[PDB]
Amino acid sequence: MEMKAVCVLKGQGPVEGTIHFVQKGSGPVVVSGTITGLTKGEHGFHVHQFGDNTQGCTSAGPHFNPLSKKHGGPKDQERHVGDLGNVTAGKDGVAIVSIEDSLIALSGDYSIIGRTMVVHEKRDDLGKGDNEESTQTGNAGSRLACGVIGIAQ
Amino acid sequence: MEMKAVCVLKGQGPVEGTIHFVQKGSGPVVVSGTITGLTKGEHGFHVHQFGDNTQGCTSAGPHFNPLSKKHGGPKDQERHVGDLGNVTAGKDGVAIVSIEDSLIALSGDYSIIGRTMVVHEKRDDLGKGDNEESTQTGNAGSRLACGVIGIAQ
Ligand SMILES: [Cu+2]
Ligand SMILES: [Cu+2]
Ligand SMILES: [Zn+2]
Ligand SMILES: [Zn+2]
Repeated sequence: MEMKAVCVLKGQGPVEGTIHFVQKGSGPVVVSGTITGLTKGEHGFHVHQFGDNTQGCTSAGPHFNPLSKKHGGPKDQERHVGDLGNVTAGKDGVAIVSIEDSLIALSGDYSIIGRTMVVHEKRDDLGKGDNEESTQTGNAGSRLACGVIGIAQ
Repeated sequence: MEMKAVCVLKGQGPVEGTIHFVQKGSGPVVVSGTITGLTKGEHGFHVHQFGDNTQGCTSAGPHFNPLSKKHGGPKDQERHVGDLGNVTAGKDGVAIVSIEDSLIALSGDYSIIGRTMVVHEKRDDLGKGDNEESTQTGNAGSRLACGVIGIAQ
């Protein structure tokens, strides 16, 4: 019934964090946790396809996209399953993560278990930037920290 | 039909490694990769229940054991699903991992995706030691390095 997961974000720089996930049956996934070391403002935050840290965050591949859609914000019909929009860091570099999402899951075809969470250098423009890169990544830029999403007690 | 997984092992000390997994249909899981920084000799090697690195390797919990059995070697009827026996390092501290196992899986109820691989301080006694500890851990001792098992391309 109740499924839990966890993700420790690490990178080459100062950004680090711990993300928690909970899903009750086929309900929304509730995403919580804290990221530190960020620049003030909005940072893209997505599930990427592969739980592969062999080349740091690069080997996580693109956004998780089992329905073969273009990039959007989490409220858009046209989005990747992994598209969880932006987290916001305050003056102190701390982002408090508080997201509910209906497309990701912790079981079945939409499961993010064994995939990667990434937090980016720049704001995700939610697919509205009017260049091709917007339709793939939201122009969120480099991957500051990432972690493989694991099963939690 | 074909599933691939990967696991990057890290710890507090010098031990590191990369583990690859492949499962074609309901063939066995073929486990490969390299572990470095080990003392010469045998080191226990298991799937632990939780993909939780919030407290290093400690938070991975016990050996993955959905059938509530006693610890064993991979050839024993009585084993944990996660029991993959020992890997061996020579004088260079390098273990070349080469294992085939039919109880672990990369999908379904016995999936190890999102769980943790651990490499240990000591030899796994394969549950043959005459004490309670053998029946839980194989007397494999401390957890030198671990990582969350992720979905690979
Ligand atoms: Cu991303
Ligand atoms: Cu172990
Ligand atoms: Zn996207
Ligand atoms: Zn065991």
